Amino acid sequence: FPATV
Amino acid sequence: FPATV
Amino acid sequence: GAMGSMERASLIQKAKLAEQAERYEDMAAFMKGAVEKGEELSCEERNLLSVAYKNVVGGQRAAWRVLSSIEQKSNEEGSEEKGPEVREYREKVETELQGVCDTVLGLLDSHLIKEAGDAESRVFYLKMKGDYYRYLAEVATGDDKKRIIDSARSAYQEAMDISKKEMPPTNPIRLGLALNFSVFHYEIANSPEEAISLAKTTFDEAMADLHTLSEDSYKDSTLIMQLLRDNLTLWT
Amino acid sequence: GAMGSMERASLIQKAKLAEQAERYEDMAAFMKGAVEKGEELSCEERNLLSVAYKNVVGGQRAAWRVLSSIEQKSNEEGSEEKGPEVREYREKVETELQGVCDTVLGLLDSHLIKEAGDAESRVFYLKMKGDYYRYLAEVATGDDKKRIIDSARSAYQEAMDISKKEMPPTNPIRLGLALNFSVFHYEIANSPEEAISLAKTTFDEAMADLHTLSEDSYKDSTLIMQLLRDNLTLWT
Ligand SMILES: N=C(N)c1cc(-c2cccc(NC(=O)C3(Oc4ccc(Cl)cc4)CCC(F)(F)CC3)c2)cs1
Ligand SMILES: N=C(N)c1cc(-c2cccc(NC(=O)C3(Oc4ccc(Cl)cc4)CCC(F)(F)CC3)c2)cs1
Repeated sequence: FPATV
Repeated sequence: FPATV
Repeated sequence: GAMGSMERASLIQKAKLAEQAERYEDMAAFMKGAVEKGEELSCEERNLLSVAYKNVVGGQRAAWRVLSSIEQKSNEEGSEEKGPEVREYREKVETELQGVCDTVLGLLDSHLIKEAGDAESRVFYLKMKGDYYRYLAEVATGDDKKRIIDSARSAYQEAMDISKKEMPPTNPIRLGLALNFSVFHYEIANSPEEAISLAKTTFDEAMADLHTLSEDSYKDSTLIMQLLRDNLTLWT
Repeated sequence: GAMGSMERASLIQKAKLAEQAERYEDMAAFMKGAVEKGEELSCEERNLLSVAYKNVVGGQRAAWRVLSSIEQKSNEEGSEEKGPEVREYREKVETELQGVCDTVLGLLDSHLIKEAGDAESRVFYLKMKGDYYRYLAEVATGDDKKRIIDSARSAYQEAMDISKKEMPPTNPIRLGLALNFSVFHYEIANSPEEAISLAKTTFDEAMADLHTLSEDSYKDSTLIMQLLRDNLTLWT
């Protein structure tokens, strides 16, 4: 999964 | 802490 | 609210204790109680709220993904019928996830966003609104899926418009918003080219503003810039 | 019980799904529902029950330890009074932990232990009874603390007596029981010499029986023997 913050 | 199972 | 009888300051104190204890469901309940006192949230308090619910919903999302994957395999050509249990339990987790998202969206709508006038608060809350509609979108399949997607897009877009007018390109909230809106484009909106363009432009505009920052601000901005780069590497 | 309307087999299936999803509170609720169907538990089912509650209470214990440590520091000479919040929240977590322990002990008493006749089931359940009284003992401070300790000791002792008569010294249940009873002696009963003696004797008697085992049984027994050695290294 891609990075989120 | 010591090991328990 | 079962937190109605506790002091606002005690709720904030206990949210910090719950964080230290990795009790994020408790942390979220304490911060929901604090929001429901009706006062605006300080910067620290906004981040306590976001950290708590991000951890709760993040665990739900991971569990949902495990169960959805098992469910898909049970439906491949060759699988032995195992009955309704995988679907039922995936549905149970999904309903609990939707409930957490609705709770957060409810706090933002009553009345955090409408009282948020400063860019740092308003952008922060509108980013959260985009994020929690995005999590609803991840599990949506019905007559409402397009509308949920458009609700996420609309919240992110309003946050983007404010952030570009009112914050420097290195502001960590602005950077994190762009990171997540880029992921929305890639994973939800079937717009990988938009996702890549947004991440790249965000990264390059931040790069050019790093010279204005202190060492501590530099550290924060470059950390999120590295996440933008990580995603671009995943996608290209 | 809110699981009263679900099939026993569906509860077991969903417990396994919850495990895969790392949803251990759900896993525990499903297995509580299964126990409450009134039938004895198979070997696999007993381990599903134990895994679920061990994970739930293990998280509670870790949180309690964090909060107790903060509370002790707030009470050292020099600390700024922060009010009742640390104590209150530690108490909240403690009460929830005690509730989980009471729930498990209740399942063992109604009626898992009384129907358990085979050594592998009876020793397994009596070990659990010792373990959950031990967790109650870790947080106990009142008129009941000695009695809680003696309840743990008594359950462990009955399990030990059966295990020495009915199981080989390499049996993983027998080994895990001895490991944990040794920790009880060291950490609860203020008997480090008993703890060390028990761990060493258990290890040496297992060593001498390894030659009887298949490769897969050898792997299981030596894994727990390594935990005995780890503790002995910690304590000497
Ligand atoms: N947890 C706690 N007890 C406390 C946390 C804080 C606090 C203090 C300052 C900043 C932040 N955080 C952020 O402004 C964001 O998160 C960041 C993530 C990574 C980096 Cl490198 C920098 C910021 C920016 C991106 C986002 F998506 F909008 C989410 C908010 C938090 C005080 S107390
Ligand atoms: N989780 C799941 N879905 C499933 C697990 C099983 C299953 C199957 C066989 C054995 C075990 N386990 C154990 O007999 C014990 O645990 C061990 C721990 C480490 C090792 Cl090396 C060997 C055993 C022994 C020590 C203890 F304390 F009594 C606790 C039970 C479980 C089937 S299904």
